[PDB]
Parts: sequence; C-alpha cells; structure tokens
Amino acid sequence: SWIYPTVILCLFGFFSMMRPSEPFLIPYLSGPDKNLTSAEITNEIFPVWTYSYLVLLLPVFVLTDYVRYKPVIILQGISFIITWLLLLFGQGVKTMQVVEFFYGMVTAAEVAYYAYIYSVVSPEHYQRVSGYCRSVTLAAYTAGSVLAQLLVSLANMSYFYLNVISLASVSVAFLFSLFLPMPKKSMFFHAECYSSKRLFYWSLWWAFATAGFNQVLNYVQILWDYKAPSQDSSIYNGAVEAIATFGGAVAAFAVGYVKVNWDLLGELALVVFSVVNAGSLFLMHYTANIWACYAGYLIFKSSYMLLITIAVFQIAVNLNVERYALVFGINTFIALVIQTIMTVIVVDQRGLNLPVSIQFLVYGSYFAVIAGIFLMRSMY
Amino acid sequence: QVQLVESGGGLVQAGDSLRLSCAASGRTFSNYYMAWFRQAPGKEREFVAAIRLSYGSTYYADSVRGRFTISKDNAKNTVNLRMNSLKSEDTAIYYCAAAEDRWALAVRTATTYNYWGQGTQVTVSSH
Ligand SMILES: O=c1[nH]c2ccccc2n1CCCN1CCC(n2c(=O)[nH]c3cc(Cl)ccc32)CC1
Ligand SMILES: *[C@@H]1O[C@H](CO)[C@@H](O)[C@H](O)[C@H]1NC(C)=O
Repeated sequence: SWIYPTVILCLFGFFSMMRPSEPFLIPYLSGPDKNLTSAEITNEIFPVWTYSYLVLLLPVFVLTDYVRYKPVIILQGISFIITWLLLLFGQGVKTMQVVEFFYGMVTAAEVAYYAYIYSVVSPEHYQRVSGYCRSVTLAAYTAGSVLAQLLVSLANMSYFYLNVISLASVSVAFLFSLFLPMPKKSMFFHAECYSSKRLFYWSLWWAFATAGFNQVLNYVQILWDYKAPSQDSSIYNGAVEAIATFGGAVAAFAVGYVKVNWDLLGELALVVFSVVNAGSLFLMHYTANIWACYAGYLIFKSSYMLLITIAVFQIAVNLNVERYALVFGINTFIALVIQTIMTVIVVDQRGLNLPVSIQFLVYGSYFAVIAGIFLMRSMY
Repeated sequence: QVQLVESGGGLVQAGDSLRLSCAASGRTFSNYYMAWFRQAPGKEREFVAAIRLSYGSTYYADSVRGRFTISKDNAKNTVNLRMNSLKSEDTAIYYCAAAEDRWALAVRTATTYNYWGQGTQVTVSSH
C-alpha cells in the first residue's frame, strides 16, 4: 500500500539531510583547512550557487516529470556525493565554484523528492504522508545541527571530520534512493491558474520572502565569522542553528493550530512579520556583541517561518493536488530570478562587491521595503 | 598619473622566504586596490595577490594561496607582500599595480589596473 514507498522515501530524506558539517561551513573554509579568505568566499564562490540553481531549476523540473521522479532522486544522491567529495578534497577558488554549481544541482533536484510520493501513494494517504516526508527531513536537519555542536565542543573534532561524517551520511542516503518503486504514472506527461488574482498576491509575497530568506541564510555564517572569528574565539553555530530550526518548527505548528480568518489577518500578520525580520536583521548587523547576533538570527528565522507558513496556507487552500507542482515551481522560479538579480547587483564581483559587514544593512532595508510596499493606499 | 614604486626584491634561496614592498606614492589611497602581478620569461603576466585598502579585503591566486600573505602598512602607505616558502617556480619579475575602487572592477584581470610599477625581479634560485 503506502508503507514501503513511504518508509524508503523518509529514510532517504532523513539520511540525506543529516549533514553535521553544514553549520561550520565558513569556519571550515576560511581556516587552515582551505586558507580561503572571507572576501573570496563572499564575493566569488558563494554567488555561484544562486546562478547554477536558477539555470538548473526548470530543466530539472521538466526532466523529473518526463523521467518519473526516481531517476532524478538518484541524480540528487550522486550530486550529494560529488559535492561533498569536492568539498573535502577540492582546493582553491576554482574548485569551490564547481562545488557551488553541484550544490545548486543538488537543491534543484529537491523537487523530485517531495513530489515523488504523490505519484505512487493513493490519494487517501497523500494528505498525511506529505507530513511524514516533511517532518523526517526537518528532524534530520535539527538532529544534525545539534550533533555538530555536541561533537565540536565535547569531543574536539576538527571541521574536516564533520565533513567526513556528512559524506558518510549522504552516501547512505543515496543507497536508499535505488529502492523506491518506479512510479507507473506522473502528473502531466505520463498521466495558467494564476488567473485568480489573490493567488497572485500571495505568490508574490511568498516569492519575495523566500528570496530574502535564501539570501540571508546563504550569507549569515560569514557575518558570524567576522564578528567572532573562529581562529581565536568560541563559535556556537551548531547549537544556534538547531535552536533556530526548532523555533521555526514550533512557529509552523502554532500557525497550523491557531484558527483565525486569514482572509482578514493574513496581510496584517505578513506586514508585522516582515517588519520583525527587518528589525532583527538590523540588530544582527549593527551590534558588535556576538550573542545579540545569534538572538537576532533566531528571531529572524522564527518570524520568517511564521510568515511563510501563513503564505503557503493561503496559496494552497484552493489549488488541486495537480496544480501544486506547477504553481510552486513557478513561484520558486520567480524567487530564484529575484535572488539572482539581487546577488548580481550586490554581492557579485561584477557588481557592487559589498563585504559581508554591509550586506546585511541592504538585506534589512530590503525586508523593510517588502513590508512597506504593501501598506499603501491609505487616504482617498 | 599616480607613481608606484616596488622595492625589496632580488635573489632568494629555493624554499626560503622574502618580503616585497610596493611604496605607492603621489596621491591618497583610502579608496584603492593594490595588487601584485608577475611575468616569468616566456609567460604572460600573472595575478599574484590583491588588497582592497578600503575594507581590507584580500584576494590571492591559487598558486600562492597560503604561501604568500599581503598586508597594508597604513601609517606609511607601503603595501607589503610576504612570500613564505618560495619555490623554484616562483622565479619571476613582480609588478605592483593599482586601480581606483569603482563599480564592476575585475580584481584578477591585468587589464583593469591603470597604474603599474617598474617591477623588481625575484630570482628564486635553487642550488
Ligand atoms: O545550517 C545548517 N545546519 C544543517 C544541518 C543539516 C543539513 C543542512 C544544514 N544547514 C544548512 C543551512 C545553512 N546553510 C545555508 C547555505 C548553505 N550553503 C550555501 O549557500 N552554498 C553551499 C554549498 C555547499 Cl557545498 C554546502 C552548503 C552551502 C550553507 C549553510
Ligand atoms: C594553509 O595555510 C597554512 C599556513 O601556515 C599552511 O600551513 C597549510 O599547509 C595550508 N593548507 C592548505 C591546504 O593550503
């Protein structure tokens, strides 16, 4: 029935997302392991992830549906293995750009993971099994983040061994990706709804918030490494990341439980949470104390999770199961276009080339402007 | 015109260390890049390192990353390049060049820099 294609997929989602080395990425790269500078990391290497992901989004989206999901999941496993092999052994900036490209391929393939269950599970086990597949990956994420800090601070393991552990995790994640059943059907090819205007409003807010959050998460660790360099101070990235994820999870559940007529309160809550995210980013920027920087991050992630859960609820409440894939694909594509434009303008060496110390001022202003744009038409 | 002056290059024993210095002059340098390029006989001009004097950002070429280290002596304007563990491949002539910090600057492109110094050889000999 719906068990085997759900246990296998959830084990894949768990082991793939349990990567203890992700929290300490910047401390690993800029340390004696790789000798990369902060300026290079922030202005030549990291921007490549946005570009490769943007380029590979749509082709992967079409390929998944034509090829019926599993082979794309297998490709994602292979990309995990290659990315972490390069991250372990690859050296220099020229290889880190390739690493970023392969990680962009990894992220783009996430479509063929979440959508696979729909093609092989009945429709009376769709509603719930979606929750299992989300929760398993989220729990894996938090567990990996907690394990990273536990090991680093109570065992004294260098950041290289965290990457070794992450590679060992993704290798086993790939193994469970060969065992799924091949779907006998698919959504569109083996089987314009935006005409609704309110869906367009919710999609715009979803896309803008996702772009801003994806940029901030991409360039947060560099801020922590500049305010408290790992070379001579205690760094608490794993625990902060775990607590931020747990706060986001509690926020997502709380929004799901509390019953409120979102047709009236959705815009107000979205504005309030955008203002909270702007203020928290400004606090995370200006303050020299590191602990205030962690607290600002935590507040940012929790508020963003509340905002995004409200936005997702409003969009998906009227759409069929079939339209979900296409609608969210277009919404993430617009998000990536926006993210690429802003990355090129701000961070890229072919643009302003701002350092991490001033980037977050721009990001805070961006979130404040997102909040303020929707509030107009107040007299007359 | 902005006058640049390298100083501190010469013979050095293979595997041992040396420090080059580019005593920039003739203008204010609070908004300037300052990068070192080299030209071994028979090869093209190569990028070696760069420093953004405003934010202090530093870039390095993968052939020297970890071995060389570039720092600014602000009180004197004399940018420095410290070469540690020079290897036989480091024989070259080293130039220091500068460019006004502006939008869309390609740090690693030798055609970006408006001002160049007369250069000074670093003959990394091996017995
Ligand atoms: O922070 C954590 N803790 C995690 C625990 C398990 C799984 C994932 C975790 N994350 C990721 C969230 C923060 N995360 C945000 C972006 C991440 N990232 C880029 O932007 N480009 C990357 C390229 C490679 Cl090769 C690896 C990571 C990359 C790094 C940190
Ligand atoms: C990084 O730089 C340090 C500087 O002492 C050096 O000892 C180390 O070997 C370098 N490592 C790599 C992988 O470049």
